[PDB]
Amino acid sequence: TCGTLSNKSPPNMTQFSSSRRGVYYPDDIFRSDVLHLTQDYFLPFNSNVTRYLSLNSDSDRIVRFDNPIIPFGDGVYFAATEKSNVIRGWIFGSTLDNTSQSAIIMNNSTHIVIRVCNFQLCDDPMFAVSRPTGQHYKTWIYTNARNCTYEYVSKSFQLDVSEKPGNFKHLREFVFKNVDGFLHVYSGYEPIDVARGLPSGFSVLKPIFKLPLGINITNFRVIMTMFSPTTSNWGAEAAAYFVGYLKPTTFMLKFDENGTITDAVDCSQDPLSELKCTVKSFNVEKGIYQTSNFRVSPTKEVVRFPNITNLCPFGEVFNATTFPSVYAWERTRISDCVADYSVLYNSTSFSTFKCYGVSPTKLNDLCFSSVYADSFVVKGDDVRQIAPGQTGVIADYNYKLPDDFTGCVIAWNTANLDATSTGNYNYYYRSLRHGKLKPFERDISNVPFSPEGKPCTPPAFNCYRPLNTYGFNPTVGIGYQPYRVVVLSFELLNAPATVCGPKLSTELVKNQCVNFNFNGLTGTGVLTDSSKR
Amino acid sequence: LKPFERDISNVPFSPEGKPCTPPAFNCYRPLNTYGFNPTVGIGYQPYRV
Amino acid sequence: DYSVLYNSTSFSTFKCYGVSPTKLNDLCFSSVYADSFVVKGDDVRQIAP
Amino acid sequence: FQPFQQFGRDVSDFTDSVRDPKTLEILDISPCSFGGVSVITPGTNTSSE
Amino acid sequence: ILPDPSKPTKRSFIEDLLFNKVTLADAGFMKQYGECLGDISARDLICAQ
Amino acid sequence: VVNQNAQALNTLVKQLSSNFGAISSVLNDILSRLDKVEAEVQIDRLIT
Amino acid sequence: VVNQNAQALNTLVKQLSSNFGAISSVLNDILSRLDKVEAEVQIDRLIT
Ligand SMILES: *[C@@H]1O[C@H](CO)[C@@H](O[C@@H]2O[C@H](CO)[C@@H](O)[C@H](O)[C@H]2NC(C)=O)[C@H](O)[C@H]1NC(C)=O
Ligand SMILES: *[C@@H]1O[C@H](CO)[C@@H](O)[C@H](O)[C@H]1NC(C)=O
Ligand SMILES: *[C@@H]1O[C@H](CO)[C@@H](O)[C@H](O)[C@H]1NC(C)=O
Ligand SMILES: *[C@@H]1O[C@H](CO)[C@@H](O)[C@H](O)[C@H]1NC(C)=O
Ligand SMILES: *[C@@H]1O[C@H](CO)[C@@H](O)[C@H](O)[C@H]1NC(C)=O
Ligand SMILES: *[C@@H]1O[C@H](CO)[C@@H](O)[C@H](O)[C@H]1NC(C)=O
Ligand SMILES: *[C@@H]1O[C@H](CO)[C@@H](O)[C@H](O)[C@H]1NC(C)=O
Ligand SMILES: *[C@@H]1O[C@H](CO)[C@@H](O)[C@H](O)[C@H]1NC(C)=O
Ligand SMILES: *[C@@H]1O[C@H](CO)[C@@H](O)[C@H](O)[C@H]1NC(C)=O
Ligand SMILES: *[C@@H]1O[C@H](CO)[C@@H](O)[C@H](O)[C@H]1NC(C)=O
Ligand SMILES: *[C@@H]1O[C@H](CO)[C@@H](O)[C@H](O)[C@H]1NC(C)=O
Repeated sequence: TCGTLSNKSPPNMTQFSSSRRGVYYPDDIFRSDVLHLTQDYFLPFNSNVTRYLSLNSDSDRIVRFDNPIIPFGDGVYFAATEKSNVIRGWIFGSTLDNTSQSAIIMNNSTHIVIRVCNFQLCDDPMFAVSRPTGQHYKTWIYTNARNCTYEYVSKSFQLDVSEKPGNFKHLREFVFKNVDGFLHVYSGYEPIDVARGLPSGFSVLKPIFKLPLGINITNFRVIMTMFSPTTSNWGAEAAAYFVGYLKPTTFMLKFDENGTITDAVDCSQDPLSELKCTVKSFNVEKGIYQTSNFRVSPTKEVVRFPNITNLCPFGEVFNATTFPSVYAWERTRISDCVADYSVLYNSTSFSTFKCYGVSPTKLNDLCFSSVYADSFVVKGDDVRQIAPGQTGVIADYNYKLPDDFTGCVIAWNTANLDATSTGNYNYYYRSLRHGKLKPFERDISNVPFSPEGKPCTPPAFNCYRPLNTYGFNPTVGIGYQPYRVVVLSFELLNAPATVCGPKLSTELVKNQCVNFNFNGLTGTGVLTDSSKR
Repeated sequence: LKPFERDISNVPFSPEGKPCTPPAFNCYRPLNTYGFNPTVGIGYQPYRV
Repeated sequence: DYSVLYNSTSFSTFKCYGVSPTKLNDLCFSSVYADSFVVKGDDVRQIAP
Repeated sequence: FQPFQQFGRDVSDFTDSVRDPKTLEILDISPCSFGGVSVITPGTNTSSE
Repeated sequence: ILPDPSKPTKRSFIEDLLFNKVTLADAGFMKQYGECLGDISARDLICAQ
Repeated sequence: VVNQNAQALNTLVKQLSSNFGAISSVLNDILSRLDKVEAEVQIDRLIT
Repeated sequence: VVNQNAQALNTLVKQLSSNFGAISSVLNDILSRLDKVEAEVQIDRLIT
C-alpha cells in the first residue's frame, strides 16, 4: 500500500548559487602534497542550483512536498538541509517504473539499504514516521520488487528525530555519478544555522560508495518522510533540498600531505582563476601573464549530413541466393544510401567484422565518398587470408587486398545456404597460377595449367585444371563449411558524400563555439557565413 | 548500452517510437533464443564467458 | 617454397614473428628448425609468445 | 601512511615507501646506488692506480 | 638629425628614411580580429599563425 | 633579423601539416575516424 | 676546437648504429624482412 497527497503545490524552482560548494575527489588515485589540474564532470563554482521544499502552510489548505522526477545529467550535485531528518533517500533509474530496474538508496531508520529491482514505486514515495518518539511506522516507497539483482545493507545505527522547530541545523551534501556501470556516491556533512538557501562555502565530498549497479540512470527523485502524531493526517515540514548538475570542466586541486583536497580553482570561473590554472599555482606574483583558454567550451553540437534517407541494400547484397566463387569475385558500387549495419543484426551474425583505417563503431557516424563491396565465398579456414599482407592460396591466386586497404572485411557462416545438398551451386577457387595477383586484381581464366611454361592440349602429363571445387557437403567440419565474405572498401575524399551513417541532423548554430560534424568531418569551433568560393 | 550496463526489460519493442499491444504490426518481442540444439555448428554452439 | 603445399593442405594458422609472411618468399635463413606436434584446435591459440 | 595506503611516491613517482603486507610495517625504499661516485686517475699507460 | 616641428612625425628626417627603408613582414601588429575571415585569396600565413 | 624571425614562425605553422607517422596530419580526421582505444596511439604521434 | 668538431661528427655517424627501439639499426634489414604494412612502424622509429 501507499500514502496519497492532495492540496499539493507544484515546485517553485527558486534558484541559488553553489558558491564554491560541492568539490569531490575525481579519481581513486592517492595524491599527496601536489597540485592536480584535471578535466572531469564537476559542479562549476557559483552554478545555479534548483531548490525543492517540504512545508505545510498555516494549515493543510495548501502544502509543498516536492518529489518531481528530476533529470540526471552526467551527474548530480545534491544537498539536503534539514533539521528533522526529512530526506531519507533516493530512487535512481530510467523510467522509474516496474518496466525497468531502479536503484533505491535509503538512509532507513536503522540501516542504509541499497536495492536494485523492478520496483512498482508509490506515486509519492515516502516514509511514514510517528512524530513524538516513533523511530518508524511504515514505508510507502514501493508495492513490489520483482527482479532484485543487487542488495546491500549497512550496519545498525540510530537516528534522532530532532523534531524541534527553527533554523536548519544540518547540511548533507552528495554527488552522484554513474560511470562504467558503477554508481559513485560522494558525501560530506557540515554544521549549519540557516533559514534559507545554501550557505556559501568550500566543500570537499569524500567517496562513500562504488555500487556495481549497472543500471541506466537518467532520472531520480527523493524519498522524504511525512509526520503525524496520530498516524493520520500526515504532514510535510522542515526541509529543503537543492540539485545542481555536473558539467565537464577543468579544476585545479590542492592535495594535503594527507592527500585531502583543501583548495580548488574552477579554471572557468574568473580571469584570476584562468591565470592560477595557467601558472599551475594558487599564488601568483605581480605581472602580466599569457592565459590559456578555459573561458569557453562547446556545449551544443551541430550534426549536418546530406538528406538522403534510403537505406543501403545490405539485405539484398548479403542475402543473395548465391555468391560469386572466390576466383571470380564480383565488385559492386554502393551509393546514395544510409549504411545502417544494425538492420543485419536480426538476420546475420558476423564471425568476422574487421575494419582497417576506420574504427567499426565510428563507422556509424562517418560519410564516404565511395563504397565498393567485393562478394565471394571461401572456407571458414580461409577467411584468415582476407586481410592485408596475408599469404596462401586465396591471397596469392584468388583475391589480394592492398597494403593501403581501408575498409571492412565482413564474413559469416552460411552452411545453411551454400552447403545444402539440394541441387546446389558449386563454389570454386583457383589452386594453381604462374604468379600472385595484384591487389583487387582478378583472374577468371580457365585454361589448363602446366608447371612447365607450355601448352597442354589435355589430357596430358603435367597438365591440371586450375580450379578446385570446395567440398561444401553438409557433413564437413566448420573449417570446411562455407563462409560468405563481403569486403567493403571506403574512401573519404574531399568530394560529395555518397554513403552516410544514420545520424540525425540538427539546425546550424552560428557565432557560438560548438562541436560540429559535417559529413563525418567533426571538430570544434565557431561557424559563420563566409566569403569563400 | 553504455559500458557494463544491463537491460533486463522485456516490454514489446516497436521500431516506431509509439508503443504497441501485441500481437500487432510493427512490434516484436525484443529477446530471441539461441538455438543451442546439440546439432548446430560450432559457431552456433554455446560458449560460456 | 610453401606454395608446394597449397594444393595439399590449407593452414588455419600461418602467423610469423619478426618476419612477414610475404617477404618470407625471398629471404634466406642461416638455419631453420621445425617443431612438430598435435594439439586441440582449441589449444592452437596457446602456441604463441 | 594512511590506514589503507599501500605505497608512497615522491614528486618523481619514485616509490619511496611501501607497506609490508604481512607486518604492516612501513619500509623505505632507497635507490640501489644513492649519490655520486667519481674516480680519480692519472692516465692509463702511466698508472693503473 | 633632430626632429622637425613642421612634420607630423616626431622622428628626425634621417629616422624617417630608416623607418621607410625596412619593410615589415606583416606591415604591423594590427591583424585585427575581423580581418582573417576573408575571401579564399585572403588566406595568409599571419592568419594561419 | 626581421626575415629570420618571420621565416621561423612560417616554418612552425607549416610543421602542423606533417604526419609524424600518424595516419593523418589532421587531428579532427583521426578523432573522426578512430576510436579512443586506437585513436590515442595516433594522437600521441602527433602530440610528440 | 678541431677535436670538438671531429668528435661531434664521429658521434653523429655512430648514432646511426642505434636501434631507437626498432627491431634493427639497419634500414635495409627492416625493409628486407617486413611488409610495408608493418615495416613502416619500424621505419618511423628509425626516422624519428
Ligand atoms: C598478368 O599477365 C601477364 C601475362 O599473362 C602475366 O605474366 C606471366 O607471368 C609468369 C610469372 O611471372 C610467367 O611465367 C609468364 O610467362 C608471364 N606471361 C607472359 C605472357 O609473359 C602476369 O603474371 C599476370 N599477372 C600480373 C600480376 O602481372
Ligand atoms: C513561489 O512562486 C511565485 C511565483 O509563482 C514566486 O513569486 C514566489 O516568490 C515563490 N515562493 C516560494 C516560497 O518559492
Ligand atoms: C541561472 O544562471 C544564470 C547564469 O549562470 C543566471 O544569469 C541566472 O540568474 C540563474 N538563475 C536565476 C534564477 O538567477
Ligand atoms: C507494472 O505495474 C502495473 C500496475 O499495476 C501493472 O499493470 C503491470 O502489469 C506491471 N508490469 C507488468 C510487467 O506486469
Ligand atoms: C529499516 O529500519 C528498520 C527499523 O529499525 C529495521 O527494522 C529494518 O531492518 C531496516 N531495513 C532492513 C531492510 O532491514
Ligand atoms: C522476473 O521475475 C518474474 C517472477 O515474478 C519472472 O517470471 C521473470 O522471468 C524474472 N525476470 C528475469 C529477467 O529474471
Ligand atoms: C594528517 O592526519 C593526521 C591524523 O588525522 C593528523 O594528525 C595530521 O596533523 C594531518 N596532517 C595534516 C597536514 O593535515
Ligand atoms: C532472403 O530473402 C528472401 C526474400 O526476401 C527471404 O525469403 C529469405 O528468408 C531471406 N533469407 C535470409 C537468410 O534472410
Ligand atoms: C526479425 O527476425 C524475426 C525472425 O527471427 C522475424 O520474425 C522478424 O519479423 C524480424 N524483424 C525485422 C525487423 O527484421
Ligand atoms: C592437387 O590435388 C588434387 C586433389 O585435390 C589432385 O588430383 C592433383 O593431382 C593435385 N595436383 C598437384 C600438382 O598437387
Ligand atoms: C599473517 O598476516 C598477519 C596479519 O597480516 C600477521 O600478523 C602474521 O604474522 C602473518 N603471518 C602468520 C604466519 O600469521
